[PDB]
Amino acid sequence: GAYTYVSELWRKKQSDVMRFLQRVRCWEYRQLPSIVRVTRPTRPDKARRLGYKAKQGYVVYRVRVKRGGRKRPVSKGIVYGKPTNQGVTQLKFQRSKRSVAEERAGRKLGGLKVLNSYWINEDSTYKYFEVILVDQAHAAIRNDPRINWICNPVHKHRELRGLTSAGKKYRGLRGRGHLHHKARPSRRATWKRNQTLSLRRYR
Amino acid sequence: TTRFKKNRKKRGHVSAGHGRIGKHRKHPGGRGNAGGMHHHRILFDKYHPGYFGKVGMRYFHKLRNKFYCPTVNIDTLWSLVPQEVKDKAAANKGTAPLIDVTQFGYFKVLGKGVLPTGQPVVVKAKLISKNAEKKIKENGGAVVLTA
Amino acid sequence: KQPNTGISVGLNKGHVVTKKELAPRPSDRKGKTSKRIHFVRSLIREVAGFAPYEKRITELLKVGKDKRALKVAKRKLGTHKRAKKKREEMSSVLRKMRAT
Amino acid sequence: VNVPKTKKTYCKSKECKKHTLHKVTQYKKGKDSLAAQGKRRYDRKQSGYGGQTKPVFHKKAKTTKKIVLRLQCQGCKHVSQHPIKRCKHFEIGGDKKGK
RNA sequence: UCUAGUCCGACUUUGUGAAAUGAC
Ligand SMILES: [K+]
Ligand SMILES: [K+]
Ligand SMILES: [K+]
Ligand SMILES: [K+]
Ligand SMILES: [Mg+2]
Ligand SMILES: [Mg+2]
Ligand SMILES: [Mg+2]
Ligand SMILES: [Mg+2]
Ligand SMILES: [Mg+2]
Ligand SMILES: [Mg+2]
Ligand SMILES: [Mg+2]
Ligand SMILES: [Mg+2]
Ligand SMILES: [Zn+2]
Repeated sequence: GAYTYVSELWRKKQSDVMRFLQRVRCWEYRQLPSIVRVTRPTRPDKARRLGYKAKQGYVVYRVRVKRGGRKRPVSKGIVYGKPTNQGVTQLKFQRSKRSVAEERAGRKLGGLKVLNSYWINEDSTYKYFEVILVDQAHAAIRNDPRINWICNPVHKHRELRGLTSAGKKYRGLRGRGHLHHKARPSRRATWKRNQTLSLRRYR
Repeated sequence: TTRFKKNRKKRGHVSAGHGRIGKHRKHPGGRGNAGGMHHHRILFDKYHPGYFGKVGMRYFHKLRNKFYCPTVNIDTLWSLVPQEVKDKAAANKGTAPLIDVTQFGYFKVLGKGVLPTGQPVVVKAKLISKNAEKKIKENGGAVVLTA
Repeated sequence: KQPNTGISVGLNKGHVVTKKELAPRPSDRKGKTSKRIHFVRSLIREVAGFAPYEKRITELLKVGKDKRALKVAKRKLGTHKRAKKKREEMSSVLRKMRAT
Repeated sequence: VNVPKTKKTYCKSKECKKHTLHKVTQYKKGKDSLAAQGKRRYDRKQSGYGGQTKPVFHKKAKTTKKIVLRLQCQGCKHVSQHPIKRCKHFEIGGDKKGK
């Protein structure tokens, strides 16, 4: 049982050992393109607890995403509207950087299914994630009862519908009760249900 | 019912009952509750005193079940007893019926009205007013508390 | 936590009922780990060391600035509950370090 | 307007409920707290974009204020407030006329 | 009443040393 040592070591990100390793890796990633296939996960312990298995069909990609907020993509920063909507900067994207990394890999790798992803490194300008993807057409995957659920058509482009682990977070589904109740079954479904004017036959 | 609508009686009368001078315009006084303080001020003050302003303490996430406390008066207590049990009450004065108001969806017993003459009753309730207890005792009864 | 008095008001109010202890559950030992996990975490602490802000906390505890050490911990960790737990951890590390 | 330093007036305290000696001082509005609910709501409303979200009075007309006398009872050490009419010049304990 | 841009400071990117001075 060696994974606990690795996992606990990765909890000490500000230690000298990790600061050195992360510093060297961060330089290496900057020199390579924004989406790159990696021969094996950089964090095998973290990968396997998110569903990764060391078998044919599982692939890992490193995705680089730029950091910061979302400047409103409007020409010259001009908004035609009331002052409440005139803001241009200090606006934040409703989805997270982790979600963006999954979407970037998912769109590019149209022949694969996105399973999950995890943080691996960051600098002031870029944030780095590893995305776990599955070749749903590979026989080893289709014959595996624990993962072959992802071969079904309902699981097409999970990342683009906010159905991954990162997707559930930014939709407000990580949690229930009085603090998260408006997020189920979906935020827009809740709105439509509450706005419905029910006109019964006998009223 | 369209045939009883008075607009039908006004067919051929030009203004449809809304006048030639004033006419029927879209919203000549604003929509809904507009101008409650400015040009509908008299209406609000005359018919809705207290409308504007704030009073009392807020109560975040107030659940009404905590405050549930249905009440029953003394004058209505006898009506809860079944008719067959009323005859037994008048047939033996040594014992008294036990009226458990909680079994009839009541928590507190208030003291409006009077009890039947010469009929002691043992009242079982969560809460009771002092007048209700006094009237029960002076009639020969007793009060038992429950929860 | 006495039995209910049977009255609707006052202390220990409520319907009279025979209370019993809840049956033991596996989740009762939540927050407790095996001996191996403690062994693993202890070893990794030796290999990894302490973070820069933890070093700052222990330096303040050496000069006896306990109050300032807690304020630094709360600013870093965020909550008073975690801050005072962190300060005690640094004190324990220092307490058995000066004794060696 | 000149007001005497001391004044013998009625005291509402249950201890006194009678006329007692009072010390006269001028009331001054205290500092606005940041924790007051009205301030907490205003700061929330003002945050982000939208600019000024509340009216800002500009058409000042009054040239005076209603000065309030703070009367502290010497028996019970309690305070009562007594407004006076508008005046431009006000003092407490000034030299009396003639003297 | 606001805003793109722009100027300015902090944190971040951000590591390795030395000296002077100062604080605890
Ligand atoms: K617009
Ligand atoms: K608006
Ligand atoms: K009419
Ligand atoms: K605003
Ligand atoms: Mg392979
Ligand atoms: Mg519901
Ligand atoms: Mg006519
Ligand atoms: Mg007309
Ligand atoms: Mg009209
Ligand atoms: Mg109309
Ligand atoms: Mg805010
Ligand atoms: Mg702002
Ligand atoms: Zn007094």
